[PDB]
Amino acid sequence: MELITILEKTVSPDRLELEAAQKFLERAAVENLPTFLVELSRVLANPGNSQVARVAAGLQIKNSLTSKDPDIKAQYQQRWLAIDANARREVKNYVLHTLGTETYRPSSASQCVAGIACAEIPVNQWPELIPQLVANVTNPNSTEHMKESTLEAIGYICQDIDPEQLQDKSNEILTAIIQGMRKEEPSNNVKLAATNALLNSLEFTKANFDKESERHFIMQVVCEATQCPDTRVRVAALQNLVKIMSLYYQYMETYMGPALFAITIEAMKSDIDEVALQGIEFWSNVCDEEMDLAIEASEAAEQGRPPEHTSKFYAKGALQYLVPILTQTLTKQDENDDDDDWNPCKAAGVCLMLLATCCEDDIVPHVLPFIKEHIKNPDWRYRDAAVMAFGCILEGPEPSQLKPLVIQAMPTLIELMKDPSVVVRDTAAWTVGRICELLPEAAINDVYLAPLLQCLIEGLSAEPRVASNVCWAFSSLAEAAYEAADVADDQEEPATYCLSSSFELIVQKLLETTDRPDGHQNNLRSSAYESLMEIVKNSAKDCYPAVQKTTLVIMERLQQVLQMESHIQSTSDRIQFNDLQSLLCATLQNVLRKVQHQDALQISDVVMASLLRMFQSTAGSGGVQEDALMAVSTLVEVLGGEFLKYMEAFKPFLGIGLKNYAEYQVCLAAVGLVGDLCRALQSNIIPFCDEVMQLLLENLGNENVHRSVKPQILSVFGDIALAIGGEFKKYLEVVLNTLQQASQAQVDKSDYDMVDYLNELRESCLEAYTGIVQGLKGDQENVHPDVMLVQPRVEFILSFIDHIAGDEDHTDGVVACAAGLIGDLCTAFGKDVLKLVEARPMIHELLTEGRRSKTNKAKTLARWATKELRKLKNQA
Amino acid sequence: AARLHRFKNKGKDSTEMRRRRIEVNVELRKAKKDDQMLKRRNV
Repeated sequence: MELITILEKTVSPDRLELEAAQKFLERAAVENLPTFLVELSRVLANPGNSQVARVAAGLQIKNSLTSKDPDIKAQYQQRWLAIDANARREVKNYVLHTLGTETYRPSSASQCVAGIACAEIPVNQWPELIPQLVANVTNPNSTEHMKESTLEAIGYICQDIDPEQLQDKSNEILTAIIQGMRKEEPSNNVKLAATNALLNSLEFTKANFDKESERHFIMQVVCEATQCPDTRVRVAALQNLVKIMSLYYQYMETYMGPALFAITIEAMKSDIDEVALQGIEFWSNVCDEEMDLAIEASEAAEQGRPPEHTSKFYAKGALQYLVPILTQTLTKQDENDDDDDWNPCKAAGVCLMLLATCCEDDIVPHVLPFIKEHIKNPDWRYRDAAVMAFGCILEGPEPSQLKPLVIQAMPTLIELMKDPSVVVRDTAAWTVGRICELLPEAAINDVYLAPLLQCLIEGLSAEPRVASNVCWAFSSLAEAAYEAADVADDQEEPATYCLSSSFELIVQKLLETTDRPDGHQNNLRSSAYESLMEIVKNSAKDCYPAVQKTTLVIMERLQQVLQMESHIQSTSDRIQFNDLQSLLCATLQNVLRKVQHQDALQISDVVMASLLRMFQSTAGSGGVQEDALMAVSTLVEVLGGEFLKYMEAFKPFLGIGLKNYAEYQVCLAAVGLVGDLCRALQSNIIPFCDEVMQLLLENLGNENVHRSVKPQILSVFGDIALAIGGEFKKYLEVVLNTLQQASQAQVDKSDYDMVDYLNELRESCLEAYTGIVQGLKGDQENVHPDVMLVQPRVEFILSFIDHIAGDEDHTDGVVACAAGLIGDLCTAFGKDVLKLVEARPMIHELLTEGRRSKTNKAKTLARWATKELRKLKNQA
Repeated sequence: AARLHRFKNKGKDSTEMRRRRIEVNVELRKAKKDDQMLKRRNV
């Protein structure tokens, strides 16, 4: 049957036709890839075919050539390059002649151009592509459709294909796009097509950026292109201009005044959404990159080196003309306020908030007259921004000089929490919530505490949108109280503080609000539960009965969870169940760490059974059980050496936890659990060591596991020997071979991800050696005869840190444990290691910089290393 | 794309809070490790 009719059916409204066409096209592509693609290219190249069929053919080839998942795309690229050259060149002839034959504003074949070149460019089997496109744009006889179709394909080329493969051919492409970017072009669609393609190729235009004359030529276009009457060209040129600022800030100085800053202020005055948004977005990036450069400036200032890059303080010299317009457009809110869509009203706040952080203390006088004047406006519009802008400028200025403004406005804030305007009450909740986090002392004042605290309690009973914003205020208020409680009340744990009077009232209210049916709205339940976690975590000694009651209540909440595992009928129900189970287990961690040892005995059996059944309740959904076993560890951390009552009923679950090999997080937590087990059970873990150790060594051999879990797996080997003592000799030979092999692996220094990955890897290697040395050392007596088993390896272990000392990447964590290990090695042998260390002077310079290291534990291990080194030298 | 994670308190999701909690726990695990170790070594 004719394939032209097939292209029509894939767009016709019929379900049976869609699957039949998809099956036939997929089968034919696999059956005969070269011939069928040639047939497809022949049909689309014909201008006489219907445009609908040509669009369908374009997307079908686009779907076959490219996809969303990179791995699927990558293997398709390999499949395409295996096709013979004549068939590959045959479609190239039709594709390069198909453009300009379609009246559609977008070009169907442009997507096809991108897909084929995804594999052609890396293999360089189509070298005449780029020169061909340049001639098409430069040709004055070209039609409008052919001009834009080529530009549309160009944008796709630089957006899908990897930037490295297009580094060399940047000069020719930029010459073509500028030719079609001239303001003399009559058609507006050519301008926007050139603008879209230009922004997609800014990542490899640096070869053209170095030429100042060319750089002035390129910016000469966009400055003139911004003044285009078409609104789409206005935003697109600005959007391209935004990305130009983001990359080449080091050289935009000479034109910001005469050319750039004039447009941005004008573009920000637009009554249209996008035009003002992009202008707001533009100056937000200026402050953003200013901050990162300020970070670089701060980094270079402390080191004493000159800053490799230097800013010019654009934000400070523009806020005079930025604040009044930004504040004016901050009042463009609507009655039907929604958080789903990004709008210039909310865009105004974030840019204003970013500006305050960037300019620090030079925004206070420019905003205070506006807020102080419109805070009494009869209409909620001006009162909304009078309080919203107050909170948006709270960060960046120093608290002491901002105290006089916040203290006098606080009596107004509580009254503003009562006006019938819904948005103002929602807005006020954030401001009081923000003021608690950033200003602890001001948020707690007895002249205003009692009215403020009462308003907060009444507030959460209102609509969820204001209940969510006030919950975080409650949690921060407790933390602010705690920061003020440890100073006044006791030194290690508070006994009774200010919030304790209303503590028992508010905690049960938080229990009440978690029961509200609208807990899903504005993540109310997760907001309250997290607030509940913090308020229980931060309590006073007189609140023990209060935390005792909710501990029983949350146990009853666990009982509710027990008998609802059969209520799953929808996926979203399980998702909330997954969220609910994680919150309660997380809440268990807070309460179990804030209870009495005696009180833990009664709850031990019920929780252990509950945790056991909840582990097996979730046969699937591995995410929730990640929180389960770490919650189990928290019980062990507090229960003590009385957890042996459940060890025999925990080994199959502990064993199967390490038997996953699929998710790295569970086994990453599992190796913590066994580390937590041996750290508390002490010498009673001997009968359980054989089962885990055999399985644990299997994880080392398999390399299909994630790279991140490997250092943690090696981390647990050292500590288990510290508990048992000198009973680990039956596995000592096996681990050293794996430790030998793991230490052999090395990688180059080109990508910072793997460069810092080996740092923590060798960090885990060091601490593993410390544990076995300390484990065989015993408790207080001299070196056991078991030390001779690792005696031949001490040269290799010192050799491994010899390479680390010779490296220059380094990490404060790495240099710490190495110093500690040296003391352990000095205790192990002493005089024997004296000859070994003298042959390696790089460890001497590695320990001297330990004094330089600012971390205190580095200092303690540094002095530990050098004190024993002197004793070895003074031994004889 | 969209930087909506800076509008008041809309950048506080269930997944976001998960990573904040675990990094605290591991530091406590780290802190408990050295504190137990340091007290046995020397003051």
